[PDB]
Amino acid sequence: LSIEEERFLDAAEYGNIPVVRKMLEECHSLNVNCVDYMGQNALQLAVANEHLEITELLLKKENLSRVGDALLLAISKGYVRIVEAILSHPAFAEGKRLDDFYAYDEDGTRFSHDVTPIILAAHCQEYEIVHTLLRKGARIERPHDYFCKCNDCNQKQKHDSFSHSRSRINAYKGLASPAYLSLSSEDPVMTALELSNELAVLANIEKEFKNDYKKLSMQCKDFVVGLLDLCRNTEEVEAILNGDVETLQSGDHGRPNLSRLKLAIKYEVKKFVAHPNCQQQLLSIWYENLSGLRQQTMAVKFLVVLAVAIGLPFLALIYWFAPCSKMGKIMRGPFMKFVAHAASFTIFLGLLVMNAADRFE
Amino acid sequence: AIAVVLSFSRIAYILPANESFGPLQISLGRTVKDIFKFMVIFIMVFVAFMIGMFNLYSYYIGAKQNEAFTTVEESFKTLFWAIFGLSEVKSVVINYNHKFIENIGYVLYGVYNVTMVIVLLNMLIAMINSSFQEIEDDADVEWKFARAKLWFSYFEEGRTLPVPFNLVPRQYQKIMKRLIKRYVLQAQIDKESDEVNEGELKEIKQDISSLRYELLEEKSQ
Amino acid sequence: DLCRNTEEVEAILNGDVETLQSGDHGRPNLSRLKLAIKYEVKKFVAHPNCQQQLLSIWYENLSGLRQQTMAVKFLVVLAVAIGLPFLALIYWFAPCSKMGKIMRGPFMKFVAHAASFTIFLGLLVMNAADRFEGTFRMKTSCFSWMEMLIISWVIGMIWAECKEIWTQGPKEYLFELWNMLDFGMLAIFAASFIARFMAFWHASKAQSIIDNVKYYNLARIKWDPSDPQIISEGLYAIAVVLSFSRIAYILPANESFGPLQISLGRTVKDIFKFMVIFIMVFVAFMIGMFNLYSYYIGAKQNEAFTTVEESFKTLFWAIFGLSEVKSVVINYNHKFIENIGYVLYGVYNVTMVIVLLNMLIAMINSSFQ
Amino acid sequence: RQYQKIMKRLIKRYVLQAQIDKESDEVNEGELKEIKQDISSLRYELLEEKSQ
Ligand SMILES: CC(C)CCC[C@@H](C)[C@H]1CC[C@H]2[C@@H]3CC=C4C[C@@H](OC(=O)CCC(=O)O)CC[C@]4(C)[C@H]3CC[C@]12C
Ligand SMILES: CC(C)CCC[C@@H](C)[C@H]1CC[C@H]2[C@@H]3CC=C4C[C@@H](OC(=O)CCC(=O)O)CC[C@]4(C)[C@H]3CC[C@]12C
Ligand SMILES: CC(C)CCC[C@@H](C)[C@H]1CC[C@H]2[C@@H]3CC=C4C[C@@H](OC(=O)CCC(=O)O)CC[C@]4(C)[C@H]3CC[C@]12C
Ligand SMILES: CC(C)CCC[C@@H](C)[C@H]1CC[C@H]2[C@@H]3CC=C4C[C@@H](OC(=O)CCC(=O)O)CC[C@]4(C)[C@H]3CC[C@]12C
Ligand SMILES: CC(C)CCC[C@@H](C)[C@H]1CC[C@H]2[C@@H]3CC=C4C[C@@H](OC(=O)CCC(=O)O)CC[C@]4(C)[C@H]3CC[C@]12C
Ligand SMILES: C[C@@H]1C[C@H](C)CN(C(=O)c2csc(Nc3ccc4c(c3)OCO4)n2)C1
Ligand SMILES: C[C@@H]1C[C@H](C)CN(C(=O)c2csc(Nc3ccc4c(c3)OCO4)n2)C1
Ligand SMILES: [Ca+2]
Ligand SMILES: [Ca+2]
Ligand SMILES: [Ca+2]
Ligand SMILES: [Ca+2]
Ligand SMILES: [Zn+2]
Repeated sequence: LSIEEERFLDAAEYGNIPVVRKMLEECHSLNVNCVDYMGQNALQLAVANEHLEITELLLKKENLSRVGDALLLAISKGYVRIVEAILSHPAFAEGKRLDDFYAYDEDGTRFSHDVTPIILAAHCQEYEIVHTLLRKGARIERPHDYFCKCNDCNQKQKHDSFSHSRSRINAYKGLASPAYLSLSSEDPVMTALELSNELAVLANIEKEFKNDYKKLSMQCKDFVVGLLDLCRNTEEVEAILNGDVETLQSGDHGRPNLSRLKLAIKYEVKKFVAHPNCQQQLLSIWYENLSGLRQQTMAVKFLVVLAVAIGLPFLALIYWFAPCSKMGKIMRGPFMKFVAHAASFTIFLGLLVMNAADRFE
Repeated sequence: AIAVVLSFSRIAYILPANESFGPLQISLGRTVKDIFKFMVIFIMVFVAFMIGMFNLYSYYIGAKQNEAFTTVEESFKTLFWAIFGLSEVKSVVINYNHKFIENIGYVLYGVYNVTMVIVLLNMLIAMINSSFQEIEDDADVEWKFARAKLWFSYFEEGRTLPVPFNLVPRQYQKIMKRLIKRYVLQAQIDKESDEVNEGELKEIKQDISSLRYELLEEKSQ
Repeated sequence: DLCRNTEEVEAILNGDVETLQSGDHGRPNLSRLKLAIKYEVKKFVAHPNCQQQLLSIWYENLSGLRQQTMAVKFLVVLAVAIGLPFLALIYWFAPCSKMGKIMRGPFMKFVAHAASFTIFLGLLVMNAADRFEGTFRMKTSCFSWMEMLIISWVIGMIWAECKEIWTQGPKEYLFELWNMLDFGMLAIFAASFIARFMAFWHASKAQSIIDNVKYYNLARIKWDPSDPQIISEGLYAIAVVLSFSRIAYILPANESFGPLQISLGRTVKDIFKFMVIFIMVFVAFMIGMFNLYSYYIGAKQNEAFTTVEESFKTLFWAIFGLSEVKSVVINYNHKFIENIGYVLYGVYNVTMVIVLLNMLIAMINSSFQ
Repeated sequence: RQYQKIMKRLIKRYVLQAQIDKESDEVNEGELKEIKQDISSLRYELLEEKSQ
């Protein structure tokens, strides 16, 4: 293997900085792009074993191949310092972000050909790298609808029809990553809910990729739930659960504009609503005027239901004559409405029972 | 009578509100889909045996001691009540001398009972247990969501009267920035809360290797 | 799992497309998939990469039919059942056509066979149309048009099986549950038809003669116990039961009830393993009870434990609770044997209903996990 | 030929993925010890060089 080249690769792989530096300075005939038994050159080995000084020394060398693959490998393994060092290479002067540039050998690429550095960083959930790439304008392309009929999508479908679905699912996996959701959009909760809804919709259409799309929607739901979990005071809780209280008008005289909660229920998040932070607000809304009735026992509430069943005609009579009153405002409470409907159903069942009073015995 | 039965069936609407019987009702309800899925095959086997027994005993309308397998309706009724053990064995005996058809009916009825009471019912029990395991895995959260839906059904300002008497007539941007920063920090900590794996440890071994090479080179000079 | 584009997927699933010739006008030479199925890999085929190719092969010309709902496919099956004679007529006259090429698709073949089976089941149901609501041997023995259609269907099924056993070989064709049950059902159907034909032959000879003729004019109340008509009716009933048992062949295709059927079927082996011991204990108690009550043939209130057949029947129906307790009482003064029988019957019930059945339930749960 | 190229590519990819999945295993006592002995040998070498 041209024992000089084998020694150079051996030094590069195991961080022998002085030997690789002396060879880069004094050889003048060493093949820099020579590969080992696995087709990995010095740069790929140095990136793989996380050697920063060797990486910088090789980057200063020109005509160095496998630089895009080196960046991709560094991103996939974290290595934030190495990623930043590679990004300073002239090939990435804000122009190569998001062919044959990312190939790791003569034939093929290390990852899927559609996986750009931003998509790979989102997949691996490297917050520093995702933030860096976003600052450099890297964006995931938000693939088109499943039934899109445009020329580009049609050509992609008729060409391979299997790389197309894989590219679509990779783009969605990048979009649905918590890191990209948190660092990309200005309204991460709303965007996460919308993306979860879209992925849930697409889960039914594609039978083969049903598990993957459901998993991505679950990731979006997990992001929303975790974002809710970190709230500490009622202001943050309202911001997460309700949204922008300035642009959104008040739901009622004292309601917190539950529009986003309705949207979350419609999207079957199932855990952004069941969270205790949402549970306390929902309970507070449930008992608007019955502040002291919350601490009563179950028997007390059963007695209240029976009393409402007894006095339902009186409540109906006083509702029309007095719209606003000490009792009238209480009756408008959601819990009082539920109790009234339940008591009405109890009265109906009692009427059904007593309709056959002539033959009980 | 049927409407009274359905009205009392409607009583389960408000039971999710109670904490004592809400999650229990949700857990029982999540099994009904699997029960229906099994009942499809149950009805298939039922139709099989019903048509077989009806074709066997169609001619002996008067020879039979009872009218169990004379008509399609009677065969359906007899095989349905055989599930609960309310159908006797005398529904196979024939007053005529022919023991061939009587023993064929005995064998078919025994096979039906073995398939239904022993095999199918036990497999239904196993299916219900297997479903109820994963149902219990997430019972609390599902009950919470159901109760939230029940609350949101009443949060609207539209209906106030019951069924009787019904007939008559910026800062937000700051908070989001703060919460996103907090989430980034917490996600990084939770990632740090993962177990070390071979690759991670190797990256450290290569550090020491490069450090050794640098130090030995400096010592040589 | 590592394949990314369709070229790699074909290379892994099919092999060398150059050395291997094309399977058909557009088939990917599924020889390696056949080898993988024969070797019971069970996961190289169930992988989504293989699943997408198999689905694409499944719908060759029905590109738009994949996105239809289950109700739409059921309607398609019903329409194919209605139009099967038209499809058969157009297959011979036009080998290649817009509809003819569609009919050659594997999914269309499966739908056609399923619809044919639905037609056969409907014929079986409607063969007894004379007594759905409720209810001279020459008239009885003659065949009807429905009977002739059923006979033709049975002959077609038998010939199809014969073709399969010829194209697979004795051993290959045999070791298969569907093949084993389809042979039994067809044999019983053929036996019923042969018995009916023998009865018709005797009736035809009696009518040709126009003593030896008085017997064939007797009513059903005075028929011979070994009459071919009775045997034919019993065999026909059992064959109908087996034909409806055959309906589970196409249920694996459905996603709703496929995995459920497979899961239930995987328990049958353990059920049989337990039933062996169940039958052992059953034989134990049956022989004990038969030896106990053999002598009191007339003293007993009923004939429950008088003979081996009666003891077997009583103990079998005791499993489902359909056997009473009066089968132990004896009209004689001897309470020793009566109480011995009471104790033995109680021990049998405790062993079967309580112990063995609950242990069977536990075994089924452990397997189903 | 084309099939040989595809097989070579897929085998290389499988080797890389298998190595990564092996790296995805938990560190165990033996593995960590091999690292401790590195530091030990490095310390001996450095102290010897300091002594000279
Ligand atoms: C009283 C007995 C003899 C007959 C009962 C028949 C009905 C009158 C029962 C059946 C179901 C009962 C209802 C089911 C449960 C509830 C929820 C309960 O509210 C709670 O569970 C407390 C927690 C909360 O309100 O948030 C109020 C009573 C109510 C409507 C019950 C009222 C009485 C009902 C209608
Ligand atoms: C699993 C399947 C596909 C195998 C085929 C099953 C049949 C060939 C078996 C099953 C039940 C058997 C029947 C059950 C018991 C009897 C009782 C027996 O009736 C008599 O005693 C004859 C009348 C007389 O006593 O004179 C006649 C044989 C017969 C019908 C048997 C004939 C053979 C049958 C139909
Ligand atoms: C896969 C298929 C093609 C197998 C077919 C097998 C049949 C050709 C054989 C097997 C069992 C035979 C049957 C066994 C029993 C009878 C009962 C027999 O009727 C009687 O018992 C009358 C006796 C009497 O009158 O005394 C009529 C012939 C038949 C149908 C036999 C006809 C020929 C059968 C159907
Ligand atoms: C209609 C009811 C009242 C009586 C039903 C009796 C038969 C006519 C049923 C019983 C089982 C049914 C079959 C079982 C399931 C299927 C598979 C089904 O195909 C699918 O599951 C869709 C997915 C796919 O085809 O790949 C097509 C209908 C079919 C043959 C069904 C056709 C109608 C069958 C034969
Ligand atoms: C676990 C095994 C190996 C232990 C042995 C069991 C037998 C020795 C036991 C079990 C049931 C017992 C029998 C059950 C009850 C009775 C009823 C009893 O009948 C009478 O009342 C006598 C008649 C009269 O009243 O004058 C006679 C004893 C006897 C047969 C018992 C005798 C002793 C038996 C056979
Ligand atoms: C999944 C569970 C299954 C059970 C039905 C109990 N389940 C309740 O929660 C429940 C409590 S009272 C009631 N009402 C009712 C009355 C008559 C009924 C009926 C329901 O179904 C058929 O006939 N249902 C749900
Ligand atoms: C493992 C499961 C056990 C059950 C039998 C249901 N199983 C089906 O999947 C099924 C649906 S219809 C049908 N046909 C049928 C009819 C009469 C039958 C019989 C089978 O076995 C004995 O008598 N079998 C398989
Ligand atoms: Ca780790
Ligand atoms: Ca390093
Ligand atoms: Ca076959
Ligand atoms: Ca390890
Ligand atoms: Zn497009």
